[PDB]
Amino acid sequence: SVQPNFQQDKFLGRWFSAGLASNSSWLREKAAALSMAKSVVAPATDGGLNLTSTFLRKNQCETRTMLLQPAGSLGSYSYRSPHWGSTYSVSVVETDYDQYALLYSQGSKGPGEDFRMATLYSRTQTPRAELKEKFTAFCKAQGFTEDTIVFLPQTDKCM
Repeated sequence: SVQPNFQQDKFLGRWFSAGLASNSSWLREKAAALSMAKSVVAPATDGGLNLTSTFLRKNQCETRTMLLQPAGSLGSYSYRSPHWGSTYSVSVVETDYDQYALLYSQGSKGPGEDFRMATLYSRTQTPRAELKEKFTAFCKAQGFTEDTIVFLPQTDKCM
């Protein structure tokens, strides 16, 4: 399930990781104990995307980069994780490009095959009420119970 007629160039740039829902209790715990700064979506070679996440961990600014390769329909990507020895599909399910994107990720190969995550990307660091509701409803249609949805703490300290 992808955004119809997905335009990758319009998806680029600065986003904020504003909420998530996952079936990993470990991941929800870690994320909520962090403060999120901007994410940057940039082009990689062969039509890929470089996703760079910045966050505050013990008042230290840190960054992680993920290489996403196009895979399947326009708007869908695959991510090979060295650390988890697994591959994950990541799809932009719904975006208006200018305000929000709803992402859905799940394992496709390896031990992480069962992993599932919904992500709210927002162009603003604090998403409006209606955007928060849109994300919660999306999480529920993806089969996440309400207590597995987390709106992530944000910081302006790594900008």
